[PDB]
Amino acid sequence: DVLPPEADSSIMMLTSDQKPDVMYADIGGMDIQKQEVREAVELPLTHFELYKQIGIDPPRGVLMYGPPGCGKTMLAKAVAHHTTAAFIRVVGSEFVQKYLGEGPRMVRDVFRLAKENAPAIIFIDEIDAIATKRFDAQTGADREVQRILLELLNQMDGFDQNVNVKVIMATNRADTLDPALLRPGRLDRKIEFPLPDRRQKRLIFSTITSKMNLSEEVDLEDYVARPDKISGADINSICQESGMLAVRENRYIVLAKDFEKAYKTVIKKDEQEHEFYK
Amino acid sequence: LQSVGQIVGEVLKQLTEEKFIVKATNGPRYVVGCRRQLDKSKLKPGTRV
Amino acid sequence: MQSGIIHAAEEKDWKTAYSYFYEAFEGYDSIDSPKAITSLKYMLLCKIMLNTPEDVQALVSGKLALRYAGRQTEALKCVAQASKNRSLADFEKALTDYRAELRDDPIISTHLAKLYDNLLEQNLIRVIEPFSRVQIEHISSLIKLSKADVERKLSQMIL
Amino acid sequence: AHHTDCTFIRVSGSELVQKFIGEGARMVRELFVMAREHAPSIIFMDE
Amino acid sequence: EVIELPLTNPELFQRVGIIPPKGCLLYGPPGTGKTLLARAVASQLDCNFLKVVSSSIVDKYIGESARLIREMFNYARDHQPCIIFMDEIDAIGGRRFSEGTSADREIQRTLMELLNQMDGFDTLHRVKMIMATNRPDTLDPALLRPGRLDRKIHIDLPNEQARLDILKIHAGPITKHGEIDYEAIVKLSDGFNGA
Amino acid sequence: AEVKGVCTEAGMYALRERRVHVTQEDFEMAVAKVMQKDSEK
Amino acid sequence: KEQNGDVKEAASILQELQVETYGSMEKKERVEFILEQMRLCLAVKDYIRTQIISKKINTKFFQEENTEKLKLKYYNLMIQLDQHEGSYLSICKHYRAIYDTPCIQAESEKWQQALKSVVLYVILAPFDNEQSDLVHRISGDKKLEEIPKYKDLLKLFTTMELMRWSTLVEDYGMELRKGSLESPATDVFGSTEEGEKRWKDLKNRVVEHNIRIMAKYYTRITMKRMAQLLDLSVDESEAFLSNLVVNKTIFAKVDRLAGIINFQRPKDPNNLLNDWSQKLNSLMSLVNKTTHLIAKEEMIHNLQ
Ligand SMILES: Nc1ncnc2c1ncn2[C@@H]1O[C@H](COP(=O)(O)OP(=O)(O)OP(=O)(O)O)[C@@H](O)[C@H]1O
Ligand SMILES: Nc1ncnc2c1ncn2[C@@H]1O[C@H](COP(=O)(O)OP(=O)(O)OP(=O)(O)O)[C@@H](O)[C@H]1O
Repeated sequence: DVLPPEADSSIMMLTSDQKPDVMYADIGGMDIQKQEVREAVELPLTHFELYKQIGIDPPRGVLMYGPPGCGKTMLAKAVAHHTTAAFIRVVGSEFVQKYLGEGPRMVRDVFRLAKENAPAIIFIDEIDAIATKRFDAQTGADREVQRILLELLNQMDGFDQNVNVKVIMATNRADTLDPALLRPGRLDRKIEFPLPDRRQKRLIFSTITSKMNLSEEVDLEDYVARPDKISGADINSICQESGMLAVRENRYIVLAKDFEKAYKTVIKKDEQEHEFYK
Repeated sequence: LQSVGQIVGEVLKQLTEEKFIVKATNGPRYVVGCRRQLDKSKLKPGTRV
Repeated sequence: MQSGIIHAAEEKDWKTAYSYFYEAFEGYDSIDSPKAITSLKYMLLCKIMLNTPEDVQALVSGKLALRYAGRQTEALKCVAQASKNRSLADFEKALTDYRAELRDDPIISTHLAKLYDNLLEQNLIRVIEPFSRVQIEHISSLIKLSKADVERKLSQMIL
Repeated sequence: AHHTDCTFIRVSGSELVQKFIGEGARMVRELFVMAREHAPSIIFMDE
Repeated sequence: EVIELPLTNPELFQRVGIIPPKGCLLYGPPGTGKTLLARAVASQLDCNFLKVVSSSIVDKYIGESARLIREMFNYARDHQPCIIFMDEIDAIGGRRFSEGTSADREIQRTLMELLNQMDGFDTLHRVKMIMATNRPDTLDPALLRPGRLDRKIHIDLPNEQARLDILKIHAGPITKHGEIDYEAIVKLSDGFNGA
Repeated sequence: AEVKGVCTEAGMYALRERRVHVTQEDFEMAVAKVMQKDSEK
Repeated sequence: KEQNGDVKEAASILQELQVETYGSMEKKERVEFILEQMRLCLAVKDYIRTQIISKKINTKFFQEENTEKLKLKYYNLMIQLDQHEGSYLSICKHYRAIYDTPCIQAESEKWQQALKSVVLYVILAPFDNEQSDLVHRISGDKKLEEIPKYKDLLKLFTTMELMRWSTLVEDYGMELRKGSLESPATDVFGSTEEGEKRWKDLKNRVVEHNIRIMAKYYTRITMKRMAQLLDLSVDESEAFLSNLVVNKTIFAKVDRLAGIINFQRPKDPNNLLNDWSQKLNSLMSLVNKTTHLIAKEEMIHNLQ
């Protein structure tokens, strides 16, 4: 007897309690990557007729990478919260299991569910857990992972270019990625997540500080000029522990006298380069 | 003599109220039904049996 | 702003103009008011004429738009109200009342034309809705227009 | 290679393709025992 | 401030409108009061405390380390007040590798998956991660990230008054005639451990 | 190599103004942006 | 309160009112300081901000065990604010809510006239299905015979029919100008501007009642006839039908050339054949079987 398709890896996403409720206004001043991710998955999943009538072969899959904590997860959170069609995700390590050959089932059933369900979007992260460079086909432990790579790479190609399934790829270290995995036909679009420096820095400041007190005079543009390449994630940490400092002194409004010691608490990278060498 | 009912699995999806799909903790999945007093609505996808 | 103005001549799309005026708002926000107010009146202006009944009042309700509640905002909101209510006499009265602040646009031809006849045709579809057959003098009295112009407009509206 | 009706082959030295050549295939010359099975063939690889 | 106050008094945080910190880590010279805190903090509730050596997790099987830490986090979500603890995380930490050996594959896999399990598509609520290692010079910046691990706490070699108080604590079970200048031992002590 | 990138990105420009036909200014805008990318590094 | 309050003092209050709401709820002081600025912002003649910050005190209930002197005495500003616009059903439900404390404080002087007011301007709201649910709710309570004219108010309840406005005016001039309590008449018709707004509202009510009764029991009808039943001119009649058909409340085709209109819908042959089919099946199957089996019961009852 034949059966309707089924996957257990990522059931679906019940989506009523699974929405991350992250707004596009929540992410701070990253108009660029939001623009080409709307161009990448949002518009083609709906206006597929436009892409066929212009004939610019819309991308099967787009990979995102970069330094850690540049917002690579919250972009996925926001597009999953704001999508109209179906979406699915799985942590990118569950394709290894206790027994033999479960992983090929774990990828084939989720691809089959993506095909069956809707014009959906599948999210895969940490490809370095599943995509390495070399292999030792004598451990047995490795044999499963070049296998599961084998099957994912094959079941990429089982699309008719008409199904509106979009895969979004996340990783931290792009060095381990095999070039044929990013070969055109599989991942024809790649985007890096650069560390914001000045243009976005006051923007992410403003977005994270819109929910704070900042009573009358707490300056921010004196902090945007400070060098040494502050990342994106740690601004959240700065505001968070500044609030911790404010609540330790039993004060319900954060003052400007908190932020300088708050800033010197976190970064702490002093010089690491002797000045005569400069 | 009748406490041999020993093997443990996990349910996958509801086919009908009497047709179910389960996965053994050893290997292959299976098609399995239930007795008529097990609260078949309570057997959500995601529980051990 | 220049792109939104220039491509609002062939009358193809104003959503492009709407996006241009939006990014003009967050450009000019809190730094350049004399471009901000005229960009706001342009954005509401281009939005209303493509049949956005309540979107004028909804979009002006935002705080960034609440802070700019000048005479242009009342002009556009009463224009939108008359549009969604089809009160052409009220539309002309509001046009006369705000004509000092409605002649400020260097583009005038888009508005004294191309919206007047549109409003007239929704007046026709709002007055035909009660009856099935009528005499022409009754509807001419109901809308307070002439005969021959209404006769030819009814000819096109039957064509 | 397509115009000449020759079996286009290229190798990147990856280990995914390694299992398609031999069990360990420690050298590279092993490729020939299958390459000569498609005698109209051409060898290519990148930088 | 992070391990006790939000668990009992979370209201001030939403009064100020920010999430309490997700976890912290400890570092310093070896034997310099970490697990005293950890076996001292462990003597507070004894019901919300799970504590592992970062070495029993690995196993010769295929991927069961990921399975066991998955159900570990599931157990943490089962009882909403829970405090997890991993000490000497270097055994799982490392920096990264470009596949020298083959064991690096699944141990790094376990690492990556632990990262996505601690901040991926989930509100890890009322669960705090306090860490401990001898040397943080061999840790992944992905694990070191302020979004990932919020506050770093250094423990230095004990100061002279700190050494004084420590030896006074270790002067509990002593029998002798008391004519001792503790200051002499304190002054002769320099760079000495907490143990 | 960049020629196909320019033509694809010109079609992308064509798709962001919602038009069924690409215009001659789309190509020059695309090659201008690719030239700016060439200015980077 | 030192400066006796003005626009500026209330604007000064308006910012810090929510601070203790993020601090702590106490069910007696915090609600008082949540409602004092309600009163102040009403005095500023601002309503939008007033109602937004009013959306915090609405959930502040179940406290009525000791908040009797405080609970509904701050409910007068909500009805004032909703009286500023047209929100008739909202304030009717508000008075239905604001009845428990005067019921505890029953003397029929600050007790009965509240009921008189709410049942008086339940009519003032437009026709509506849960409005009919509310008129079912408020009818039947054992105090409504205390109002003597409530039996006359029962006219606009069911068996609608003709509502000749001259008869209503002749019956209600005294209840609008005189009475033992007379207070809702002052609240509704006694004022000049509010009185005239209620007057034209009641005219709108009675004319749409006649529209509804003609919608229920008419196929075709003439303008002279429906005008003389409406006790109003033909032009204003056609205006009312025109502005009530754009609301799609009542389907009609009001044709103004010969003089006759219809109220019915153009009849789909699918619809008519369907109606004949379903009435055929039901009313010659089930009642037929029922009659047969009660005939069996009848012969069972008497001699076999
Ligand atoms: N625009 C932004 N830039 C940086 N951080 C942001 C931004 N918006 C929100 N954040 C928050 O700042 C921290 C940095 O991002 P986060 O920790 O989510 O890393 P990530 O890149 O999303 O994840 P990963 O790097 O593991 O893929 C997080 O708390 C994140 O939610
Ligand atoms: N600040 C201190 N006060 C008192 N005793 C201390 C202190 N620091 C260390 N010790 C002593 O050090 C010994 C080891 O303690 P513990 O097992 O907690 O080590 P740790 O500081 O966590 O470091 P490590 O795990 O690297 O040994 C104990 O006997 C304890 O009394």
